[PDB]
Amino acid sequence: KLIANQFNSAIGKIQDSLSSTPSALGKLQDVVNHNAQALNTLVKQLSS
Amino acid sequence: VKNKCVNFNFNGLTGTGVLTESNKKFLPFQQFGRDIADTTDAVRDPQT
Repeated sequence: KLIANQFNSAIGKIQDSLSSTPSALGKLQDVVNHNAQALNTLVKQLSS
Repeated sequence: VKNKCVNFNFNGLTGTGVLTESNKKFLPFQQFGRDIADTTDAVRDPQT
């Protein structure tokens, strides 16, 4: 019973920890931002 | 001419593409429209 209760509490706290952290999902966002930045600079360099 | 891939020349502004009725509010002193990366996106009809 104690182990099950501890597991339930930890799983419940996981979602709040993910929501509260500002840079928890940083790596995926950096990947997306790098791809977008590369495309943007490629498009903008046509004006040179 | 609308809804066809057309070669348009608006007061010297030359381009190729299809035209669609707009829903954005241009200011009376603005005649061009540019999106990010300086791509032409909207234009006012000089007559109507």
